[PDB]
Amino acid sequence: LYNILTEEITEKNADALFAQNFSENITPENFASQSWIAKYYGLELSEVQKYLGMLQNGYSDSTSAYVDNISTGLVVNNESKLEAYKITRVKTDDYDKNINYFDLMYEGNNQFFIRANFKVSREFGATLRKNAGPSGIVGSLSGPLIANTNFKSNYLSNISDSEYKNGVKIYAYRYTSSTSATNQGGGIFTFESYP
Amino acid sequence: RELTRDALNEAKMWYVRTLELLGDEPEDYGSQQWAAPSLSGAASQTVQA
Repeated sequence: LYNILTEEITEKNADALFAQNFSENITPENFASQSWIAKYYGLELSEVQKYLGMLQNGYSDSTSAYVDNISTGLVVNNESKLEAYKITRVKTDDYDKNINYFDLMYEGNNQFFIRANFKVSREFGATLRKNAGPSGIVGSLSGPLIANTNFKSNYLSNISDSEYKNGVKIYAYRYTSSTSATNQGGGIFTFESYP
Repeated sequence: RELTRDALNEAKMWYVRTLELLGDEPEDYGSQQWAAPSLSGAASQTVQA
């Protein structure tokens, strides 16, 4: 049991570990049901909700990347598999996201910023260069501000794969008006979307 | 009631039969994702209509 509990789980040996820990009839497709987990482990729905926040079983497609122990199943564009995506970052005075939503996503057509809630951020966000680095308003929130697909709010092009893989691009200026630049927030970022 | 061994076995039989005809009970599922609306949202006569 100690060996089982103290073995690292990575994508390199993910399937091997799954086959070691579960039978041939126990597949991730079967595991994806909360009632299946409850009837397999002899636990209760609220007790397993203590671990898992909310799994989308025909629920809203609101994305909602959040705190450590969240595994989200969702229908995505360029992956024929439900991906549980985990976000953990710390800029100034922020823990999960805070301040509306300042995060990163992988759901859309290409690699860009997040849409945690589908309403566009009222705060005029400017994506500068790397953490605590002034480079001007490169990604200026402007027209279009459209939805029904994960899109860019006037070419947030600074958000790329480099900042997708454990990035440093949560740092962003605040703008009370449309052009009043001031420094509010900056720190480390971590994103991982996994099976 | 009588706590005899055969009586307890018969009660076991009856209770197993009751479980068999009762099946399996379901649990709460709507409380997983039911949102928390405001009083105005709850009393919206337009939504009710």
